Amino acid sequence: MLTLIQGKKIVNHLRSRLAFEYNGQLIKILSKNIVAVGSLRREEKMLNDVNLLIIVPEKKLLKHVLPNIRIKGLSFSVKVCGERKCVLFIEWEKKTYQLDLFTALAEEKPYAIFHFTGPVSYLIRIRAALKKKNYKLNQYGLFKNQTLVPLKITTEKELIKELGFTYRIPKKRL
Amino acid sequence: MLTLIQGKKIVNHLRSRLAFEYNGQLIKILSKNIVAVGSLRREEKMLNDVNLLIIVPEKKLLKHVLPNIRIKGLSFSVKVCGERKCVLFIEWEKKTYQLDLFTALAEEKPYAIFHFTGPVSYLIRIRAALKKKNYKLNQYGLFKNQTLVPLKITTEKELIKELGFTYRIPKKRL
DNA sequence: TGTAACGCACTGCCAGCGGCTCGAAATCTCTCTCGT
DNA sequence: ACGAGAGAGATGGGTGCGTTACA
Repeated sequence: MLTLIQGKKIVNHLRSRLAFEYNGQLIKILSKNIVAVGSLRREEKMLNDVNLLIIVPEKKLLKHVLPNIRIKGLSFSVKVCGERKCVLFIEWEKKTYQLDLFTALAEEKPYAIFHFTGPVSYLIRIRAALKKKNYKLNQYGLFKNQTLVPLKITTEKELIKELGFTYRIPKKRL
Repeated sequence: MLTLIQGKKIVNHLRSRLAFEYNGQLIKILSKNIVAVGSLRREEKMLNDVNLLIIVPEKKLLKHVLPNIRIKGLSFSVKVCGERKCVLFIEWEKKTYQLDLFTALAEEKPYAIFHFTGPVSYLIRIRAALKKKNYKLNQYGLFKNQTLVPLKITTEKELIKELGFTYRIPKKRL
């Protein structure tokens, strides 16, 4: 278990210490393409895990980034790993804290943040509401029939207002 | 053999009693998606078999519907059975009668109905007409040089008229 | 005119490198448990 | 509401004939 302040710290320590192994090449992860999500982004007092979203530019990389992820100077086991979700246990200041990692591509970014910020109940209200208008929403995008609806948006705020919903900051989503 | 009357009785009996097994689930076939075809849709006095065209929504389901087909409370053996055609022998009022089932995916429905309605001598006239115009028509769609000619059509009638042919009632095709 | 189910011969190509079996080795689905 | 990872369960060589059978 953690506190908000500690989690923010850990998030700061990792922005600049991220890289994955690709054809024997250790490629850096720009902090520009790392977004914190989960109970942390919803400025909660007490945490459980830390969740970060990693943005991947090129489709072909997905198989390489999460399974072969590297962190400078930190001890970390691994519980499960896929291309899209990863669960690590790290040691920080001599203690064990769960860390969760996720992955989205450029045009998935707004949908991805909005999905992973949450919280659940808020997602559930939203997705149900658009289900009654024949849409499906997920972390990938908006879909009407099979075909994914292309939306002229770029930011999460932009996306929410496009989905015709009051925009609230993350710590007021229920 | 069967009287047309006995045939209508059977189809009607069957409409609300068709289901298949799919992952240990017994899935009800909607009478909405059960078309009667062959000699019975052509309203012949004397029938030899009973022909049922079943409409399957999701292509993935073809390998489950027909091979795991069940009929609530009616004896039947199975002569042959595959994904697309399946041949039964049922006990009805202490007599053995042959029942055929065929399948069609939603977007084939017009061609299928048209196909299975028959009769053969009619289809030949028709297919041979579209052949000399470099087409092939079959239960699955219309083709030109191995390429599916898409048509915005949704009924057997629309299809026939789109094909440029005088619509005849099923009982008047020869 | 146009297609399906099925049993089969002839291979082709892996588990088996000789067999055309049973059931290996690798790949699928589904089911479960998990996330937000 | 809508997806993921990881086991479990299940498949079991491709062709292409020829024959019977469907409208």
